[PDB]
Amino acid sequence: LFFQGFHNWTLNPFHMMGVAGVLGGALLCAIHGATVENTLFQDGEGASTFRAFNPTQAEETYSMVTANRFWSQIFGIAFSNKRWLHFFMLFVPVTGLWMSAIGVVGLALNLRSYDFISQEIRAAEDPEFETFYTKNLLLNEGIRAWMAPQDQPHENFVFPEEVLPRGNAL
Amino acid sequence: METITYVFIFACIIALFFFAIFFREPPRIT
Amino acid sequence: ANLWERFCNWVTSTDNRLYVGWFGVIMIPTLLAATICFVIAFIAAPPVDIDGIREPVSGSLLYGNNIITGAVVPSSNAIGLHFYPIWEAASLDEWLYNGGPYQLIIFHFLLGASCYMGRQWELSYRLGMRPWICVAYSAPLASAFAVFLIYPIGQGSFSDGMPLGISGTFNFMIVFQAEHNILMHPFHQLGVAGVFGGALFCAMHGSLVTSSLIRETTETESANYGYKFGQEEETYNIVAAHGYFGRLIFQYASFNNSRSLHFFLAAWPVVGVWFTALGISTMAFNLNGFNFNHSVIDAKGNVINTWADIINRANLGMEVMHERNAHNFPLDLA
Amino acid sequence: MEVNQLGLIATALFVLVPSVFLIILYVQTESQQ
Amino acid sequence: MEVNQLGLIATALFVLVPSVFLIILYVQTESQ
Amino acid sequence: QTLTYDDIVGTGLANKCPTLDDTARGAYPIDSSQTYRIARLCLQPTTFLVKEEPKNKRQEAEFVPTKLVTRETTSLDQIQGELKVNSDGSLTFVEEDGIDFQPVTVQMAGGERIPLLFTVKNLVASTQPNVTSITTSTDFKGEFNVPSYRTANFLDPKGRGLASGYDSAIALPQAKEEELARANVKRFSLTKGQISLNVAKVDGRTGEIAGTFESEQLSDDDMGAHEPHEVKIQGVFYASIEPA
Amino acid sequence: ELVNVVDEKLGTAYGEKIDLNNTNIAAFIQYRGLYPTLAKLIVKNAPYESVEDVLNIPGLTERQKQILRENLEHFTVTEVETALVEGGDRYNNGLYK
Amino acid sequence: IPEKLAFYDYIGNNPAKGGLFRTGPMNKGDGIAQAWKGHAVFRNKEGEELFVRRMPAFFESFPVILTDKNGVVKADIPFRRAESKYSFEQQGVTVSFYGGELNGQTFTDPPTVKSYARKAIFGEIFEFDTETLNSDGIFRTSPRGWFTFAHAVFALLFFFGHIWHGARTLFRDVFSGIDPELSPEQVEWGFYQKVGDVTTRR
Amino acid sequence: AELTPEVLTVPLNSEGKTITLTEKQYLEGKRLFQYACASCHVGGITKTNPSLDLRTETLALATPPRDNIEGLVDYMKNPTTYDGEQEIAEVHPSLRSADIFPKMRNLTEKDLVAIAGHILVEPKILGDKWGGGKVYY
Amino acid sequence: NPMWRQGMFVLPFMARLGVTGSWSGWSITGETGIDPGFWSFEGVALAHIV
Amino acid sequence: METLKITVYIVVTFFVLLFVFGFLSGDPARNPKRKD
Ligand SMILES: CCCCCCCCCCCCCCCCCC(=O)OC[C@H](CO[C@@H]1O[C@H](CO[C@H]2O[C@H](CO)[C@H](O)[C@H](O)[C@H]2O)[C@H](O)[C@H](O)[C@H]1O)OC(=O)CCCCCCCCCCCCCCCCC
Ligand code: CLA
Ligand code: CLA
Ligand code: CLA
Ligand code: CLA
Ligand SMILES: CC(C)=CCC/C(C)=C/CC/C(C)=C/CC/C(C)=C/CC/C(C)=C/CC/C(C)=C/CC/C(C)=C/CC/C(C)=C/CC/C(C)=C/CC1=CC(=O)C(C)=C(C)C1=O
Ligand SMILES: CCCCCCCCCCCCCCCC(=O)OC[C@H](COP(=O)(O)OC[C@@H](O)CO)OC(=O)CCCCCCCCCCCCCCC
Ligand code: HEC
Ligand SMILES: CC1=C(/C=C/C(C)=C/C=C/C(C)=C/C=C/C=C(C)/C=C/C=C(C)/C=C/C2=C(C)CCCC2(C)C)C(C)(C)CCC1
Ligand code: OEX
Ligand SMILES: [Cl-]
Ligand SMILES: [Cl-]
Ligand SMILES: [Fe+2]
Repeated sequence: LFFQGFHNWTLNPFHMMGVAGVLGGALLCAIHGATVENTLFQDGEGASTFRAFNPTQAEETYSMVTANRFWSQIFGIAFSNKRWLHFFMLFVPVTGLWMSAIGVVGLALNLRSYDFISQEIRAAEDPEFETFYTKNLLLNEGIRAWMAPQDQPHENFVFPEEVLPRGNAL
Repeated sequence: METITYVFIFACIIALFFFAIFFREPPRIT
Repeated sequence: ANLWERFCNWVTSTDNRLYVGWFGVIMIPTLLAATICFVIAFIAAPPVDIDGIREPVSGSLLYGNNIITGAVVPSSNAIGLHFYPIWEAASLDEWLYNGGPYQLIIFHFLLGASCYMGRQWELSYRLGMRPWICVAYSAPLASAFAVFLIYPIGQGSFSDGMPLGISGTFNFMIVFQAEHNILMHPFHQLGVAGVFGGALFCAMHGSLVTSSLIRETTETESANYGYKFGQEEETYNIVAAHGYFGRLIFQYASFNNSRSLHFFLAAWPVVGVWFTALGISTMAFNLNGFNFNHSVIDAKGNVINTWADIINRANLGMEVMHERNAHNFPLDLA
Repeated sequence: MEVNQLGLIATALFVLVPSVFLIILYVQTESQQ
Repeated sequence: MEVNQLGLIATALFVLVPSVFLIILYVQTESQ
Repeated sequence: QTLTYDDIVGTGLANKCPTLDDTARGAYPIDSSQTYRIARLCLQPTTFLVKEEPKNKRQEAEFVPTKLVTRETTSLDQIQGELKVNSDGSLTFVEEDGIDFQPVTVQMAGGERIPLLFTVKNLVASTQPNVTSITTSTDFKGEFNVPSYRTANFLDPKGRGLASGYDSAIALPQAKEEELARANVKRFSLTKGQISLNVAKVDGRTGEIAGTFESEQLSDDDMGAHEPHEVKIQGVFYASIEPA
Repeated sequence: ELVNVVDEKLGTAYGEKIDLNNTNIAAFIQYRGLYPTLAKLIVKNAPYESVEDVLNIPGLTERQKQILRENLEHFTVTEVETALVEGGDRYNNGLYK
Repeated sequence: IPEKLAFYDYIGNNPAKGGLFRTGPMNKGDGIAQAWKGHAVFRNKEGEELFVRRMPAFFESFPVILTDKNGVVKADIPFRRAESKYSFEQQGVTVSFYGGELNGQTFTDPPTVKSYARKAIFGEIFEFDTETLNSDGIFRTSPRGWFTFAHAVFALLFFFGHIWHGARTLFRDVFSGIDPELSPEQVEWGFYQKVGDVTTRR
Repeated sequence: AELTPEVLTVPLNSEGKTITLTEKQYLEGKRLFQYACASCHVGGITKTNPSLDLRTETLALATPPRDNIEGLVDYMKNPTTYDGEQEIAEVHPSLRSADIFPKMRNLTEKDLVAIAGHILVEPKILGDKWGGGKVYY
Repeated sequence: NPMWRQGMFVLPFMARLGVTGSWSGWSITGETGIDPGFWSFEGVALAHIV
Repeated sequence: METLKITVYIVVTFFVLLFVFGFLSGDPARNPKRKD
């Protein structure tokens, strides 16, 4: 929450690439697992399909071919290359985490993507102009004033009631 | 100009989709 | 040879480059309607009075937004959960001001996306596959239903459904935290575990297979040319990967059965994301995160703050600032 | 909007330079086989 | 100097686009 | 035989004023002695016209039609006030209370939204002298107050306001504040509007009357941010009269 | 020439006493005997030319006149500020706790 | 007080007040400094000296709070006006300047006093040319900031380079893949006493 | 810090007599206040009329004075407005209205004292939090 | 400030053959509150994209 | 608008009936192994 109010960290493109890396990692994890389990070859007679794998068999245990036709027809593209697929599974979440790391290095220096200058200039001049970008900074402003005194006690912040930012009624 | 730039890039991605699907390297067996 | 039967044959043909199917028959129109309206609205829709207070929020590029700040804005709180198709507006100008396009898009998308999941079953049946890939996609689909339909239903307004934009998304998740303490909710914590764990096991599995590729190539060519699409032999040594990973931890924390391993890969992020979709879906009925505010007091009764009280101070600043003009009475009950 | 003028040239080059690189390498790959 | 600031991008694309075209054709020539 | 809520709800008729039979061409006579009230005044607008800005000097811009975008939310109703007999026999209605405002926004050609506070607040409206009967030729003329569209707590999108909010452009901490004074310093406008009410139906039995109205007033100035537009509102009214 | 009228009114007696012509009605809780009854009346009968006009409010009992006299020194009158009286803001000005 | 010293005592030169995509020189933000205006001294109506609370670097925005030598809040710029007790208007806050361009001048009109107090949270008050560069008024970081950002980021990335090329050095024999005739007995447990040492079979 | 007798010592009446609660009475009163009163007065505020709180200074300026056990026990029997001018039993829980406010049915006379005691003790412990609202949470 | 002062090149070819109004309610003859149906400047442009 | 409403009701009914009757047209039999 600190990073939202103070750094507007969700606005940061390096965080956004991390988000895509983690979420795309989780997607890859799930879609690869489900595909294997649902293009299995029938290698045993039982309804539990786990028993019919042997860690030392030469043969692939699922059909890359049927997997590829399935996903080509459902999604338009599919993997055709098992090596590339498993490297891509390494590549996606690793890169995403590396990108987020870089953005936090920037925030070490308070070098944030806090603002869009063009938005602020227009909004300062035009009180009818409102976007989700300006709505979110009001919230950051709330966060800072309301949490700072208790979250940074060494600063001895005293904010009398009348200076706290607050909307109507709340 | 920024509007044109945003939509232009988006338009390129959609075109790329088209070629990636219908003009892919066709997977060939063994 | 009959007309209807030839049509049925084409609808269900395994030979179309993209499979249609009977689910496809609903999916394609509805996703075209939602896509086309989204693109036009994102570029050129005028501002929308999301909160019903005659304070329109500019969401589109031509009204001064960029890719990061733009959105299709949710429909008006004055409408609530009333259905607002085009033909219920006096004019398109009214429909635009009140946020019609959001409704059109989310209903067409949720339909087409439900049919997407069904289409996954269908083609699985036409190809002689096992059928449950669609069960894995139900996790993302349930998540989209939660933020676009369920949470609005419980709070009584599509104005509180998730905006279709990048900063609108962040606005939704900040307001959610102030109103539901979602961070302190166990189902969101399982979502994080499902999603962090998912990215972890993605990296793990990819690095283990990649570590055990069998030499088929030279140092001047991509290793990927060592696998040929449709080859019968497996392309890595699983016993070598088991042998490394079981020594990295201990033997019995490692999988030598590729079927169990890949089923594990499927179930962990799917179940975690079910729970987090269930989180949004039940916070929709205001069964909120754990509340430990002032839970620790001393012998006299002074409040002794914890980290939960600090979280509360931040939630308070979100609460009192959001929709700063929309509340006239002291409690924000929805 | 009062927007960074150089954003345009920056974006165009950001797109154009890496894309042309990729195309160059692809086309001379096809001229081999 | 109060120059046309679209001149930078016009000059740059004027050079880049046709030059890239030539380079592409030349390289694929040298590799066949 | 009147309707119920559940017959009306969702129809749009809740935003319509009651109508008088086209047979209703009588006259409500006035006893200089007795006193009278208006128990219900309903004003239902049908047309919103806005004055253009003609750029030159001697072309004087016209009123152009607008498109309503705020739906069936426009009517003033349950309005009540004193109805007095003046020394020279004119009547004067003095508004006391009622749902006597509605925010409205209409759209001009080209897209511009014009918000306005459609109101009759503090309305006083008089007749010609020597009435003695309200008839299908009786006219009321009067003026009312038009407060600021937003009241003093309203916060603009950067958090600035009159009775609450920031007093500067906090996103531009070392900007020169002189350019921004108009946007930074909010002002509560308070203007007057004019209305004519033309009686054209009268039920002599029940004291109900009804007719046409035209009012002229100013649109929203966004707390002094910009200059208002002039607005002309046409519609229909209904009122009911009681011996006080 | 662009002045915030509410801030300017904080520089008057309005900023130190209960202004019988402007102050929200919850201010009348700070002194005993005044809320809700007399405060209701004071507000509905505003505006006042002098602090002493409150006592000419029709219907005042003699006990009610005593309470007001007891508190005349805590009142003032300044010009009505439109921004503070519009919107029914003297009954509810959007401030709770 | 030399102007040079007073310019260091101003948060717009704090390298921790910038932003990633706020480009160019610091002069593009607050402008080209021209003169020290003077040191501002606030007093309430009782002649007490009041001290503006300075903005910490963490905060993009910061409220305006005035305190006495002892830390007690005695004035502020309120957000909600209706219950303000400490407004400049109520407290009779004045500002006086010693040194600089404004030396010896005192201001009492509230809007002006608030305005210098708004700047006094940034430390010492300066006059800027905002027009020459069309400065937008938003703080940017200094070369100290940019250099640190770039070298901390390059360093982190070069750690990956270290890991990549070190791996490639120590595993060159399997860069292209593992031995196609690795036997499960080398990889299975207990077979060798010492892992991978085929000379320690049982 | 602890729940000493000095903090548990609250005015009994306007005369100035005083009474020292036990820890038992205090916790008794806290429990009963949660049972019967906190749905509207959590933390010393009043959710359905935020202009009137349970701070000691507010109670003191109430007519009749309610900053004492006697005033508070009375209030729980026969509640009046803040100026004392009308009885509000019909809309405020009270023994006088336990028919419409059932939770008051089983409150005994000592229960009332424990509740009134809690109300007067809690500001001494929590300070401005008591009756101050979310600003002080 | 007619079209030919604003660098409009294709707007006059639409005007020439009868397209004169916009879905936003203005026409080039300066008449407001017009309903051009589909064949406004916007709809001609759309039809050429499709 | 009423013309738009009519048109959409029609288009929707059309697609929903394609769907209902499509699955009613012996869908279990359209697989590669055992047809019935
Ligand atoms: C890839 C594989 C898949 C294949 C793909 C197939 C390719 C086909 C792709 C379709 C392309 C669609 C393009 C989007 C169309 C939306 C246009 C729109 O909505 O355009 C609608 C236009 C726009 O209307 C105007 O819309 C305006 C909206 O204003 C807004 O927009 C203005 C212009 O930007 C300004 O910005 C203005 O400020 C702002 O307020 C005003 O309100 C005008 O009054 C209003 O007339 O209306 C008109 O007259 C139109 C006619 C409707 C008149 C009403 C009669 C109803 C007729 C029934 C319609 C049937 C539809 C066909 C279905 C039948 C199937 C057999
Ligand atoms: C869609 C939602 C979403 C998603 C997917 C992410 C995803 C991410 N966020 Mg973001 N975040 C979001 C929303 C989201 N965020 C929002 C709304 C905010 C508010 C602004 C933030 C605020 C936020 C902050 C403040 C930070 C992130 C960070 C991160 C990254 C965490 C990387 C990681 O795995 O750390 C996990 C931690 C590690 C990998 C470190 C090492 C872990 C070791 C191996 C632990 C070993 C444990 C040991 C064996 C024993 C433990 C046992 C014990 C438990 C019993 C990742 C890219 C972080 C980031 O970007 O970092 C660079 C960060 O600091 N986010
Ligand atoms: C490190 C911090 C962190 C991390 C890791 C997470 C992680 C997560 N959060 Mg939490 N969150 C955080 C911090 C964090 N959050 C903070 C600080 C806040 C408060 C400010 C929140 C507030 C919050 C909220 C309010 C919500 C989350 C949600 C989520 C989940 C988002 C992913 C998801 O829903 O996938 C699920 C998958 C999808 C949503 C994808 C649906 C895909 C559809 C079906 C298809 C789309 C097709 C597309 C349009 C076209 C593509 C085709 C292409 C050709 C174009 C995930 C578990 C969300 C959640 O639980 O939702 C259920 C949620 O609503 N979080
Ligand atoms: C160590 C490198 C370094 C540093 C610290 C500086 C520092 C500075 N330069 Mg100098 N400069 C450098 C290298 C450097 N320069 C080089 C190599 C060039 C030649 C191009 C220049 C040319 C140059 C000019 C022409 C100007 C400066 C100026 C400046 C000042 C402002 C910088 C600014 O706004 O940055 C802005 C920084 C950013 C916007 C960050 C950009 C990094 C992006 C966001 C990362 C890209 C992400 C990537 C695509 C992610 C994908 C990865 C994934 C796919 C794997 C500052 C003192 C300006 C000045 O004031 O001079 C008077 C000025 O006008 N510099
Ligand atoms: C994640 C961290 C990490 C990892 C996994 C590696 C891994 C590797 N390094 Mg690299 N290395 C690192 C960080 C790392 N290094 C750092 C930070 C430096 C210094 C900048 C180096 C410098 C370095 C050199 C110069 C060389 C390697 C080499 C190697 C390879 C052989 C193993 C080796 O020499 O280990 C090195 C072992 C360690 C880094 C662990 C040391 C543990 C230290 C001594 C403990 C310190 C305790 C300290 C006193 C606590 C008190 C401090 C407190 C006050 C803060 C391998 C690829 C070699 C190579 O590539 O061969 C081909 C080689 O020549 N490394
Ligand atoms: C009109 C206008 C202009 C519209 C605007 C709309 C709008 C707002 C657009 C905004 C766009 C926006 C800016 C998005 C930004 C996205 C973002 C943050 C960028 C990420 C950038 C970046 C490089 C991130 C670093 C991390 C990174 C590397 C992440 C990569 C994520 C990713 C691509 C993962 C793959 C996901 C995916 C769906 C793969 C499916 C693959 C697939 C076909 C598998 C199927 C499959 C499985 C099997 O198992 C087998 C066996 C077979 C055979 C098989 O096939
Ligand atoms: C009817 C419904 C159909 C849905 C239509 C959707 C089509 C779009 C899907 C992708 C087309 C482009 C993929 C190109 C790239 C391409 O053709 O890849 C094709 C590639 C083929 O892999 P193979 O294993 O064959 O390659 C082996 C070797 O050639 C590698 O050297 O597939 C992948 O690598 C899978 C992972 C890519 C995953 C990329 C998907 C992400 C796309 C979505 C991102 C969109 C952001 C847009 C924001 C505006
Ligand atoms: C809502 C349903 C309430 C419950 C339950 C209780 N109280 Fe209450 N209380 C409520 C209101 C709306 C008011 C204001 C009444 C008015 O118009 O004056 C009050 C007031 C009090 C007071 C007076 C406070 C003051 O400033 O003088 C007291 C002392 C009080 N209430 C006590 C009290 C107790 C002990 C309760 C439990 C038994 C209780 N209240 C319940 C609303 C509600
Ligand atoms: C001229 C001009 C201009 C510019 C322009 C431009 C810049 C352009 C571009 C353009 C572009 C850039 C375009 C592109 C296009 C694209 C396309 C054409 C696409 C297509 C696609 C498709 C066809 C698809 C399909 C599909 C299917 C069918 C299925 C599913 C999948 C998919 C989706 C793939 C301006 C404005 C300045 C001005 C005026 C003039
Ligand atoms: O709208 Mn959207 O957000 Ca769910 O709560 Mn109430 O409402 Mn509004 O406030 Mn908080
Ligand atoms: Cl908000
Ligand atoms: Cl409310
Ligand atoms: Fe795998």
